[PDB]
Amino acid sequence: SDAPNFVLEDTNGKRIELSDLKGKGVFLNFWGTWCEPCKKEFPYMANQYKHFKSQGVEIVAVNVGESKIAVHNFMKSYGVNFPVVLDTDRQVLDAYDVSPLPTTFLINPEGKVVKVVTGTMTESMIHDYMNLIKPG
Repeated sequence: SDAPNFVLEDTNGKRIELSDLKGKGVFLNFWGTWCEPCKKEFPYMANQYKHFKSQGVEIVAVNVGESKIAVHNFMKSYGVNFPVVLDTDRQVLDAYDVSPLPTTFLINPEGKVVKVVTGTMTESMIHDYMNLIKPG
């Protein structure tokens, strides 16, 4: 299944579009600063990102609607080193049909959804999920 495309701005103002990432695996996260699991999981994605970014896996952590400042504070507190976008009007969330939070979509290099993950992820899981969608 094709991942609905979207265009959003990351927390530095940069226009990011899903289809611009064709060729890379995309670890697509929907999250909010009130999710306990993301407090645990963002450090793990950060640490796996050190390894996977040069393998051609990208993270896109879609924050569901919160203020630039609430997001910035969460990113500093949990050592985030990956791209975060702002779903300001929560329209990408509805395009993805998401509930609960977090939910992660594993999108392969050809732009298709290979796995939808809800519920808890260990760092070992995150590792595997990223190997599942890496180009090489």
